Amino acid sequence: NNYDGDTVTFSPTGRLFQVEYALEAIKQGSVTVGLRSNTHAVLVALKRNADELSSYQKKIIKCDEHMGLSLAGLAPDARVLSNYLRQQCNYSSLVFNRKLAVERAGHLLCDKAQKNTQSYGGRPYGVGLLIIGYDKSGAHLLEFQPSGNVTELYGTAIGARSQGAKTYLERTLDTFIKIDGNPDELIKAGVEAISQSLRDESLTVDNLSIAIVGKDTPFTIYDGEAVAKYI
Amino acid sequence: TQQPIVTGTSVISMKYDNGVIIAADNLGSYGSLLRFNGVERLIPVGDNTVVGISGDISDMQHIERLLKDLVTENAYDNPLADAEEALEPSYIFEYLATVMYQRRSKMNPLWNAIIVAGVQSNGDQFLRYVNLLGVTYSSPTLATGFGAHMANPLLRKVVDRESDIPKTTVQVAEEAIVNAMRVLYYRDARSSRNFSLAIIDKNTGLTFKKNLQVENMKWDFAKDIKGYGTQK
Repeated sequence: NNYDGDTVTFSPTGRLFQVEYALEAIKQGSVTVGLRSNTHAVLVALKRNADELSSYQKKIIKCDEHMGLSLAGLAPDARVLSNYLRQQCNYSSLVFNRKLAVERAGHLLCDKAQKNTQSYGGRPYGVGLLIIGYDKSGAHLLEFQPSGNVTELYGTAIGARSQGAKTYLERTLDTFIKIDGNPDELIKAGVEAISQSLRDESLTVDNLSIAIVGKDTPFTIYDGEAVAKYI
Repeated sequence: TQQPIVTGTSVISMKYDNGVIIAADNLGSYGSLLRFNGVERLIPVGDNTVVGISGDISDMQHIERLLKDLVTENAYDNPLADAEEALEPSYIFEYLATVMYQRRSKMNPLWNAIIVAGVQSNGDQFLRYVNLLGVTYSSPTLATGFGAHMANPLLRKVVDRESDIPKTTVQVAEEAIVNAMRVLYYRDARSSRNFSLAIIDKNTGLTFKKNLQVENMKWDFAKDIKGYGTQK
């Protein structure tokens, strides 16, 4: 393949192979699930560790009091994108006394990702993101790919073997859609969904991370003993 | 701007139980010359906000252009632009105050004093002031320049505390505003008889009245005034 050298080269069929390789980098990451109802939004993440003596890699990053995300793929790219999102939310608050909408942040991430796939000297990002938030329009969940595509969904999953969780979410859509005012039930639904992507491991207090945002709930992260009641 | 050239006079405003009222005259003066008549100094931004501007007219037109640009930018990629994602008076005031303070920090100020009035989405009234130095403040009644010396004492008669706001109807507030405008026309040498008024209410919509003239005045007693001191 002579067309995969850089990001400014189309293939004869019209494919960008560096973008596809970044997507492949995503597909080898740990599974994360995002879910929402009319009042709350939830992220569930399975961590990974190098070995037993090592700690587990963090997967959930807080962007603002009403917004956060979980990552799958290359972590430093997630850090870069999260810092950019934090700066944008801070700018919105400082200049307009306004809470940045989730859709606008998705647009900003799409625009920032597009510029890295059209000019020489730069690679596309190597991470996929699930973004949850609560704003004046309610709860929102977004999925971001490094090709620049951003989609708004009721629920989704990314990473290795996420198809089972996605099928579970698609089957039980009408159930978790209407879990309003009961955050624990939504968290348990998300945990059950992420249980569908496990093959040779079980959820423990060391490898499970949860995040929640809602109508009266700021973006909060639970890990360790704080998730012991959801296992 | 280092020195204003064409300038507008005071803008006055007050809050009542349901909404806010703002008013300003239609004169652009040129160094003691009453040069331009028919200058609208109240700019409605949407349906819930009115911005009243005093000072340099060219900077006022620049600010109007900025506000229109802000509305257009807010409408982009926003299906809820006519909904819960519409612009609010708080957003507009924060943006304008940021601009004023940044331009003051560069020794290139916009020689203006601005009152933003409106009604928030939750129904709360909004009324705030920012000038060419970036100084901002809020009060149940607001006025800049000359009006701040004569309109405020009258308006504070009607609404002297925050507790007086629920007692004030729209009719009383509008009568007070009109009387203050008449007093300003009596005693301000850079003022005009023609003015515009705007009412922003939480139940009803924005009401923008133009071509309002100061009504029946007291001039008859002038016939009794003879020469100064001892004449006649």
